[PDB]
Formats: sequence, C-alpha cells, structure tokens
Amino acid sequence: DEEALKLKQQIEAIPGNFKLFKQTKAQTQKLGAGVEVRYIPEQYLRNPPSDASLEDLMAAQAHMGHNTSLWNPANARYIYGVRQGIHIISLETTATHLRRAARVVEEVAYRGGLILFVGTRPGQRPIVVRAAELAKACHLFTKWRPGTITNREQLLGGVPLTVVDELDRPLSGFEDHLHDRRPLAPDLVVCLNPKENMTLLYECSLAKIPTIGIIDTNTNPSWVTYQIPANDDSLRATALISGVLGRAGERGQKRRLEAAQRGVVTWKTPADVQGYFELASARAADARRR
Amino acid sequence: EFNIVNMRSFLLNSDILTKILALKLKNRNARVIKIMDVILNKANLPKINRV
Amino acid sequence: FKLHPYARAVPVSPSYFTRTPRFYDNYLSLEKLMEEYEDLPVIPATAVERVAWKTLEDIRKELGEQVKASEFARCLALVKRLNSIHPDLKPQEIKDVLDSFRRNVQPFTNVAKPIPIDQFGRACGVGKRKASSARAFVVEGTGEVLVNGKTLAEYFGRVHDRESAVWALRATNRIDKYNVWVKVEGGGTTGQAEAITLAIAKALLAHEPALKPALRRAGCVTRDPRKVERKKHGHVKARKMPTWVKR
Amino acid sequence: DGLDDKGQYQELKKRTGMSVRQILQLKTKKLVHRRVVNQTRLGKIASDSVMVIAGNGDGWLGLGMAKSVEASIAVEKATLLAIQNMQPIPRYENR
Amino acid sequence: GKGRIFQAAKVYQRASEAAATNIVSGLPPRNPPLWLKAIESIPPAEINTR
RNA sequence: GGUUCGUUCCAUGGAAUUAACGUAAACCCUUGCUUUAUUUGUAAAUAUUAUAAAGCAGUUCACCUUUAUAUAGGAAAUGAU
Ligand SMILES: [Mg+2]
Ligand SMILES: [Mg+2]
Ligand SMILES: [Mg+2]
Ligand SMILES: [Mg+2]
Ligand SMILES: [Mg+2]
Repeated sequence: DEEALKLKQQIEAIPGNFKLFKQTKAQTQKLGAGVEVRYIPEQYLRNPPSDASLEDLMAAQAHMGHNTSLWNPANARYIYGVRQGIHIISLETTATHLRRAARVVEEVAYRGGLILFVGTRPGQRPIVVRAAELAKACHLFTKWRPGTITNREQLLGGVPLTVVDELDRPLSGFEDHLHDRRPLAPDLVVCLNPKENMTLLYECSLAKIPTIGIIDTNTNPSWVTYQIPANDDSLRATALISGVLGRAGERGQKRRLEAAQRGVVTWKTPADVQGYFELASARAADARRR
Repeated sequence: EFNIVNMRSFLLNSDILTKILALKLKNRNARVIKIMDVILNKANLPKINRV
Repeated sequence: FKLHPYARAVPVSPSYFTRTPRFYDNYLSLEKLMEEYEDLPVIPATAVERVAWKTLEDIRKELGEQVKASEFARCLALVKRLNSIHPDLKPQEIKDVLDSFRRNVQPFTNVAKPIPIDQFGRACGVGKRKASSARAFVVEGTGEVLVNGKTLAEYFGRVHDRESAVWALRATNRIDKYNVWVKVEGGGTTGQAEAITLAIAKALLAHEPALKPALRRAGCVTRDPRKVERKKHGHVKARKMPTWVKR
Repeated sequence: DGLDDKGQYQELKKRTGMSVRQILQLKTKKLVHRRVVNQTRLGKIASDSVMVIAGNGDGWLGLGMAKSVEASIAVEKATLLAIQNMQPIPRYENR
Repeated sequence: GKGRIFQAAKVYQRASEAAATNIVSGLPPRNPPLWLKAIESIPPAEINTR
C-alpha cells in the first residue's frame, strides 16, 4: 500500500522544493549574459506606453487592413496602399488620430466625465478592464444590451449609485435623491470594435454622447465621433490603442484631483443634481417659515 | 360576540374595494376607465427583486 | 450642515453597464487572484479532496442576477484551478473566497427500520396488492404453509396463486426450510396471492439478508403500485365514454 | 401640490428635470388622430394613433407619436413622448 | 436608404444648442453635460471624402 | 441553430428589457418509509393489519454516451432502490 502513500511525502516536499527551487532560480539565472528583452506579450497591460510611435503601431500589426474587396470605399482617406491582397492603413494617419483621441479622453476625464471602455471580443476582456482601472472608468466586455442608454430607466433601474465631491469621496445627504434620480449615461464611449456592436454607437448618437472607435478598412467611419483608423482584429493592436487611451485618462484624473486639493474644481454640478439643490432649500424654506 | 376589525386602507379587503368602486360607478356621468386608475394608483406594492 | 456645493453622481461598481454587475465584480476578482498566485505549485487532480461547489441556480439567487450558464462555467473552472493549489502554500485570501462557492446542502435521511426476529424466531413481513395487506410469520420448519388457518390448497383453488404466494421460497429453493403462517385481509384471490409473495420475501430477508439480489431478479421485492382507477363523471367507466353522436 | 397624483409626469419629471407646474405651462395640441385596425386570429383590433406636439412658445418644439386601444391612453403617451423629444428650433428674429 | 442616420459627428453642435436656452423661458439654462467643455476645441475630422 | 413532455434550457440576432393570465409549480387520492396515537378496529405480542395527523422520497445514485463544450440524453425482468 506504500505505492499509494508515496504520493504524500512527495506532496510534503512541494513547499520545500518550491522554496529551494525559487532560491536557486535567483542565483544561477542571469549569470551567462544580459539579454536585451525588447518585447513581452503582456507588456501593453503591465506598463502601457504613454504615446504610440510609428514602430509600436507597425509592430502591433495596426496597419493590416481587411481584404481589398471587403472595404468601405468611404474610408479610403486613411489607406496608404495595397499589398498581400489587403489594404494598408497609413501608420502616420493612425498615430495622428490616436493622439487626438488621447486628448479627448484626458479632457473628458479632467472635467469629471464618465468614460466607458467597450471591447467585446473573445480576448478583449483583460485589455478593457485594465484601461478602465487606469482611467477610473467603466468597462464592458460582453454583448451590449440594446436599450441601456435610451431605455436606461428599466435596464439600469436597481443598480446602485453614489454621490461624490471634488476629491471623489462620498457625500452623505443625497439618499432621497438616489431613489428618484434616473440612471447614468457615459459621457464618452471608447469602442474597440465598432463593426460588431452598432447598436451601442447608434444609441450614443441618439443620446448625444461622443464616441471613439477603431475604424478598420471595412468599418463605416460615420458611426463614431473620433475615428482611430487601425487594425481591430489584432489583439496586440487593441491592447496598445486602449493602453494609450488608458494612460490618457489616468493623466487626466490626476490633474483633476491635483486641482481639487487647491480648491479649484474643474467642473460644475450636473443639471440633475443642481435641480435637487434648489428644491432642497425650498423644503427647508418651510422650516424657517413654520 | 363581535370582533370588528378596523382597516386602515380600503385596498386590504376585496369586499370593501368592490363596493366603493360600485358606488362610484352608479352615477351616469361616472368615468369608468378613470375611476379604476385612481384606485390602482392608491395601491402601493412593496419593492421586490424579480430574480 | 446642508449639502456640499459641488456634487455629482458616480457609479459604485465599474461594471455598471454590464449584464450582471455583481457577478462580473466577483469574476474579475478571481481573475486578479489567478494572475498573481499562478506561480504557486499545483496538486494532481486525483489528490485534491472532493468539494461540492455551488450550482448556477444558487449563484443566480444570492447575486440577484440572471447569470449566463456559459459565463459561469468558465468562472467555475477558476475555482477548480485555484483549489488545486497546495494547501500549505495556498494564501489566506484564496481560502476565504473559495469558501463562498461551497454548496452546504444536506439531503434528508430516510432509512427504513430493519425487521426484527421474535424471541421464538418468527419474523413478520408485510405485503399489499391493490386492496390487500398480508402478514407472514416465517420460521425454520419443514415447509408447512397455512393461510388464515387453512392449507394452501384449501384456500387457493388455483395452482397459479399457490405458486405466486410462495414464489419467494421457490425461487431461492427454500420451501423445505421455513414454516409460514400467513394472515391476509381484503382483495381477491390473485390480489391476496401477490400480497403474500411480498410478505414472505420481506420476512425471508430478515433471516437471510443475502437473498435480496436473487429475489430482485425473481420479482418478489417490488411493490406493484397498480390500483383500480376511479369512475369519472361524464364517463361510463374510468376511461370508457358514452356513445358520441355527430349529428 | 396635488397637481399630478396620477403618477404620469413622475417619469417625465426625471428625464426633463423640471417641476410639474412647468410641464402644464407648455402648449400641447393633438394634431392627428387615426383609427388603425389590425386583422388577427381573434378578429379585428382597432387602435387609435395620435400625434401630439409640445411647445414652450419661445423656440422649443417636440413631436410625439403613440397608439393604444383607448383614445385617452394614446394621448397621454404622445404628450409625455412629445415633451421629452423637444428640440431647439432656430428662428430669425424670434418670428 | 435602409441604413440609419448617424449624427455622431454633430453631438457637440446639437448638444451645445440644447444647452443655450432653457425649456422654461425666463430662467437661466442649466449646467451642460460635463463633456461639452472637454471637446470644445477638438472638432472632428473630415470624413467620407474620396 | 440545437434541446425539452413543454416559449423548457442553452447559444445567438445591425434591438431589446420587462409585467399579468394560462402553462409550470403546488394541491387532493394513491405508492415506500419515518414519527405520533391503540378505541368502537387488531389472535397473540416486546407491536406487524387497520385507522389518520405531520415529514421525507426519484431519475437520486451507479453505468454507458455526449453537439458549438454552452444546455444533456440513453439504457427498462438479471446495477442499487
Ligand atoms: Mg476587422
Ligand atoms: Mg371495475
Ligand atoms: Mg431574445
Ligand atoms: Mg377495546
Ligand atoms: Mg400504517
């Protein structure tokens, strides 16, 4: 029966072997020579770049367009040429449209806006969740429920909210307001696949919300407000684009918080909350009277 | 012996509810469809989680 | 003491616009623990003690969300993966978060009482068939069977019913080793015979419990639940209906 | 102030964000009133389709359309649906 | 003509006009969306031009 | 597009999210077991028919097979029950 017990003392050795193995991995490793590691698959998440250069965009396959036949002729202003039977998106057009978008994400985050990073694809969940953390925004990595903006009253009815202030800390006293208030809507939607989910973008146009999308060679550029011509089918290009936009929001949220500690609010109270103010004093006016 | 139970609202009993609505509808000028909405609007239901 | 001049509504959870906010918040947490604690060793699947994880219905209720079956299946794999970590090396956070997925349900226990044996060695079995209720007292004997104080041939005028009554002893080849004293009530001839079959079987199993597999294949352990249907209004009988006239 | 105890303007009070006394100061009018019919397995179903315009009188106008089996429920739908669809209409010299 | 009309390239123009005046005449307009001043000086680029 | 006794369940749709009735569930009788009660019912009795209050139980487990890996199904006197 020892043949069945010889797996236990082996399990009792895993902690010892692991500890000794990890220690051994620190001494001998890196002895031979220094490696010039200039690319890691998970580098756009651990430390995304502040800006994207022509080399970063080309290395991430951001210039690979769709087949020449499967193209929207309207979006031919960004195509550089044809090669390998596909349309090549101009690297300089992508960098310019990307920096311009990074400026929109920063300003919207600097003015206390609610951003929504949307990437709905098999492997786009870690990318979108990471960018939302940096920018302190909301993420969406699943199918967009039609009507979450135009019919928010029903869909987002029971989801809880909170009232914050200059330094983004809760304010006690708006409990009654958080039950009659209607749900929120994003102030800026950053879609990473506008071709797939057109129901979300149309609602934003109907609801007067600015949008940013990665327009591929076959996507209609008239669906978003700020286009980023690039390859959306490459999971490596999506991570770079979203990474740059994530850093933008982070840089914007910092300035907003740095300006609040000096008593300089970069935004005025929203219209809905503002209305609940004058009504609050109106109720208090009766107390002074009676 | 009598055990009269005083009701706070008239919606907690079907007998009292159908009689009130019947007296309201006895008038020739009674707006039938409108008197029913006034009653339902007075019926408060507790919030619930559908799931 | 009034409201703050500057204020704005902000969502509590980052997955505010998702299908199931509360679920993804818990799912993303596992993904966060699966990236930093992935370097720890693992235990073979055959050495990890079994655990009864929660089902899709249990999660749908506590979270109040309509979680998708597929999205939950991929989330359960994480729990199974994080569970294979070595216990000693397993951190404290993974332990607690893994305890919220355990299904602490206990099914009801309904164990039948064993048929005892009298001081004189007579075990009492009970059988019923469609009206009847037999009570067979089986003892070691020479094979004498008495039903209601009468011999098997004096009570059952049909040899088919006699064999069915003692079929339990016949299939096991023990007619010449037990004395049966039966007492039946209600039912007809065959109904009483089939009831005596189940009675002797239960009584016989009190003496030799190892005969159940044989009585199983002989058909003396199953309680036939068939019962006379009732008559229904509009019908002549249970199912038969009166003549339907088209014209 | 007891003006709206039917609960009809409550939802509209959130979208538009203005008092109920102000919602009644708008110029509403039922322009069109059609009597549409749909043939189903259970016979005809006759509905009323009503279009209502809501206007502030100083450069805001909205158009709402709805229908229902009752002519009254259809007018209330378009009224609320027209007050929330208001848009600023440019006008030369406000005339 | 089956496709829907996307007015995403005019959200600022449309949204800004809706905030110039208040529905209730005689009162000051309420505060606009928090994004109106963020993209104030970042107009879209010309699209759909071969 | 599959699946299910079933608009049942899963997946999916460039539009959906939900409510009521029916459906379903539950209820009555019946089947097995447990506990309580022993007369006007039961030969005796250390309690086993009957009587009737409450509770549990199923397709549950095992085996075989299994699509898109998401939802599962088959086998029917010789696995358990
Ligand atoms: Mg593509
Ligand atoms: Mg009969
Ligand atoms: Mg559907
Ligand atoms: Mg007696
Ligand atoms: Mg009994």
